[PDB]
Amino acid sequence: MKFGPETIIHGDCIEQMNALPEKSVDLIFADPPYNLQLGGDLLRPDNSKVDAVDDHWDQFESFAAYDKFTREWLKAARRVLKDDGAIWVIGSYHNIFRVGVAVQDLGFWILNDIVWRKSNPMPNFKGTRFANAHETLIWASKSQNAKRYTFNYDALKMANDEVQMRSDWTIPLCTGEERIKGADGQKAHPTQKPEALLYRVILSTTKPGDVILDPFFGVGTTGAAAKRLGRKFIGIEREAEYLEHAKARIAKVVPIAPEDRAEPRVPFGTIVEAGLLSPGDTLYCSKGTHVAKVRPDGSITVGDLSGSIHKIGALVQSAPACNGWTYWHFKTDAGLAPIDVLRAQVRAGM
Amino acid sequence: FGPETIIHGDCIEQMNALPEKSVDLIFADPPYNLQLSFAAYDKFTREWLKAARRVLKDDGAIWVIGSYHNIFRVGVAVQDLGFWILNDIVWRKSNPMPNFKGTRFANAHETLIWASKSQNAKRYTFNYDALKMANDEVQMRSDWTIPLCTGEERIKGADGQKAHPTQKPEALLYRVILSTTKPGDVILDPFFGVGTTGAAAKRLGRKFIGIEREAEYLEHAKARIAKVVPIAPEDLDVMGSKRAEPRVPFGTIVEAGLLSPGDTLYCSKGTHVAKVRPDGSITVGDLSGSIHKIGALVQSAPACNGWTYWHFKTDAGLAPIDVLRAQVRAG
DNA sequence: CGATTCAATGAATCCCAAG
DNA sequence: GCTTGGGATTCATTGAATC
Ligand SMILES: Nc1ncnc2c1ncn2[C@@H]1O[C@H](C[C@@H](N)CC[C@H](N)C(=O)O)[C@@H](O)[C@H]1O
Ligand SMILES: Nc1ncnc2c1ncn2[C@@H]1O[C@H](C[C@@H](N)CC[C@H](N)C(=O)O)[C@@H](O)[C@H]1O
Repeated sequence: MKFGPETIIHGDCIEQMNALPEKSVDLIFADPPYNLQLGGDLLRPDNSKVDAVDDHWDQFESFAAYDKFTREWLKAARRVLKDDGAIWVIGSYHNIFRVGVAVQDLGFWILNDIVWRKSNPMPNFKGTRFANAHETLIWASKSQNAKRYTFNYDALKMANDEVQMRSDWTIPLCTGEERIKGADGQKAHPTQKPEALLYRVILSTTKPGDVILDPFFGVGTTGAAAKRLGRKFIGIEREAEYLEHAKARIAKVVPIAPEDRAEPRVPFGTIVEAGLLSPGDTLYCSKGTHVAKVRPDGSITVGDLSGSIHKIGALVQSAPACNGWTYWHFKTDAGLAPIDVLRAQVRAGM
Repeated sequence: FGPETIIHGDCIEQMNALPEKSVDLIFADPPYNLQLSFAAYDKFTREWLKAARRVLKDDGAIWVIGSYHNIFRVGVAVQDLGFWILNDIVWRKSNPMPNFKGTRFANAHETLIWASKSQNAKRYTFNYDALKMANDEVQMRSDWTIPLCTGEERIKGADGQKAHPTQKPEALLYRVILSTTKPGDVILDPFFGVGTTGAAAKRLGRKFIGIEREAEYLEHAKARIAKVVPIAPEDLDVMGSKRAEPRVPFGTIVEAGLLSPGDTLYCSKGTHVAKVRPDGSITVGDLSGSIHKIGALVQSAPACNGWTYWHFKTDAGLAPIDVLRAQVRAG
């Protein structure tokens, strides 16, 4: 009953949370199974198989079975949460809307939805959808009548900080050395979250010494980040082999003192989308002997051939490479000007 | 249907008046709160989505956009009513409004949901190659960076104030329409507002049907859409998918004369050789079949594209047989 | 050694036209 | 509607293998 700074519990999160005292934790971070509902095998363009999340703990018979599970552990989570505490839940489109409805139905007050913008997600291989390049976190206090939840706005110096105050966080996947390897040399856990995501949650909505509960502990990512930042934690996980890796990982964590951005692309298609050029407009060269027509997707046409400003600009000169930004010009009131001016105009607004 | 249709009234009553399976795409920006209780909003949400699904064609899709206040309500009703989510989209606002209150994170995004009408109707419009071109030749992702609707695009009312509190940017609808419709498709917007969907639809050569209950918003929408310069249809072409090129069976390459029975095909390294058959099959020793089944068998692969795998001898060296398919398509 | 080329992989609801 | 099989499809990053 008298826990230490690190507590790892083997069992089902509903049963184990119900055994904890009520109003006992300052923050809850939940990474529940998403119930991806995958049909079958997916192959990369080189015919190699994707190691998909097909584990038994992500299989649910239906939406209704997932909703009953969701409302059950959320109710147990709300019981052990302190009155001035908060909960974080993460998901993708497969589940985050069902989690969010259950969060609101149980009396939580959603303060923000936070987007985890993945810099290096697995792409869409067949060309059937947009690349699923993000996940969604929900940050909610225990009630809208709650006294005062924790939000370290003045401590983190977030006043007018254009990157900290944003509700979208650009963070890479958990790969490389941080990705814990199992006994077979492969990944130990299929859905391990990057520690950098947990750092932003912990440092913004907890104080040193606070108790963080993770009812889906996995390989102990919440615990490793809490211990490194001077927070106490309680982890619950059903799988014993994940807990073996979590215990060995956390024992190697050295607590630090917590007080201790790539260039974005500007596609030509964005300039046409913004209306700075219209589809059907004409692009000229420096002299005006070569012309191209703008298409709605940022491609351009010369004769019967179409393509990007760089491929077509290279074809119109019979040259290997070409920088279409400096080669193509658009008519203004003062004559021809390179489309690179419009690229700098959109770039300055980003 | 008509290129431009604007209807004054309630979206549930009006959508029920339309014929079934008549619209290709639905874009919905519902109000956050119901009347200017979650139970009331959930019933309203379930009613207009159910009415929208009936009007949608079997191969159509729906877009909804909201904030954290209501998007979970809408997302659950979308899934529950039989829609199948393809993506949720994050509109990252390039220039978000600053939040100096210091109590929450600054609202720098909104969420969109793109879903086909049902799960097993997997034929839906998605112009993958056009959007890849639009994203500098890397495939378009679920995170979109688009500025807020500001400047002269923000429709002003009398006395100079903003006319609509939740007017969406045209560039956002431009990417929606560019990606999930074709020229000629009809787009239904049951929450028209000041006509953002219509202005973008008219620009890209799409029909639209707008429904809005406030007459003051419809006067602004009509005047705004009238000033939209429509792009000529010959300028609405985008990059196409190779899945829609005229199929040239390999049996036609042999019957034409570009390859003869007895010719040998090679892999990239030249270690896998196959002989051409009269009917278009190829043989590797005792194995015989199509250029795709044999190409996969000779390298122990589940699948293979024989057009890029097999090569025929030319004056410059090994050239893929896809070169010969291009010659047939050139004529 | 450094520079250049391969190989691997990540929460994924991932084909579609012809008969 | 179903089945069949042609043939289309990948981004960022890490770390080893090769030159
Ligand atoms: N009912 C349950 N009680 C406890 N743990 C569960 C239960 N159901 C699923 N789990 C586990 O929850 C974990 C879900 C993971 N997404 C968590 C990974 C964790 N965030 C990490 O970074 O390592 C899986 O390891 C499941 O085994
Ligand atoms: N029941 C209803 N039927 C039709 N329109 C409604 C209804 N309820 C609210 N509306 C309107 O729907 C609009 C919701 C807006 N968010 C849409 C704005 C629109 N996307 C724009 O860019 O202008 C508001 O103008 C509402 O007045």
